[PDB]
Amino acid sequence: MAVNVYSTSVTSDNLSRHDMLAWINESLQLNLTKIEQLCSGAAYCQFMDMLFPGSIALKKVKFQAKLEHEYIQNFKILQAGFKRMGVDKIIPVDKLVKGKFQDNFEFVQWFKKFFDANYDGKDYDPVAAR
Repeated sequence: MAVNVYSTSVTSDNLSRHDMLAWINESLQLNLTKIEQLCSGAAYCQFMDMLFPGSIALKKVKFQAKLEHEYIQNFKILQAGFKRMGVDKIIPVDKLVKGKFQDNFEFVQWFKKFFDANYDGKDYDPVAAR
């Protein structure tokens, strides 16, 4: 079971958008230019596999999703991973999939704290995983 992160948890400082995109892009070998591109759910799905290999149905993830309904499919895969791992955060899927900056940036700030609380340092080939 995962370590949960709450608003009352003591965590590292929030990241700038620049540093947050650097973390995503460097860790997953991606080239996101905007935080709202996290609306597809695919990066979160991959980060869950990196934290807990086998927690996510990676073969079902649509890594090249461009339509809101596909984003929803990816987020349902993420939700199933959260449930498997005892993660009690409610993901605001309906909001995130709209692809707006503020909601997407709020969730990723939480997600990065969740990631930092659970990451074991393992090597991970995010390209080979896709």
